[PDB]
Amino acid sequence: PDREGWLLKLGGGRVKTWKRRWFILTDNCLYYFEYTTDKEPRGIIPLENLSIREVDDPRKPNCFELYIPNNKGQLIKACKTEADGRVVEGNHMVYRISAPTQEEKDEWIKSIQAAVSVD
Ligand SMILES: O=P(O)(O)O[C@@H]1[C@H](O)[C@H](O)[C@@H](OP(=O)(O)O)[C@H](OP(=O)(O)O)[C@H]1O
Repeated sequence: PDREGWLLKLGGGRVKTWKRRWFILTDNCLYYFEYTTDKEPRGIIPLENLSIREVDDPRKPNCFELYIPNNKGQLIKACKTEADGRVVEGNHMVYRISAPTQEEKDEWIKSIQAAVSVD
């Protein structure tokens, strides 16, 4: 992988809460898993056509967002796995993510910008 680590992700549904997932950036794609050894990703977020921005959040530190610029209301193309094994579409307009430190946030941002620009 180009980068891996624990990050908190905000949900995309009615009651949006933060969950800690193991994220792996590789192949112009951002994956996340429940455990570091899980063979299959719980979520797949292709980075094509996505941009990244810093954001401030009232509850969690060190945040950034993946989003579609000038978005006319479209969801980000992604997959997500439910409890029963079902592969479904992601429900997100944005992915808001929180890193443990400012240094980790900066390093994830540089890594993600390097992936999308050249692919
Ligand atoms: O129980 P709810 O209220 O429907 O909330 C969902 C629940 O927290 C899932 O665990 C989470 O998926 P992951 O385990 O894959 O992180 C999902 O994130 P999502 O909106 O990004 O799919 C939430 O929407």
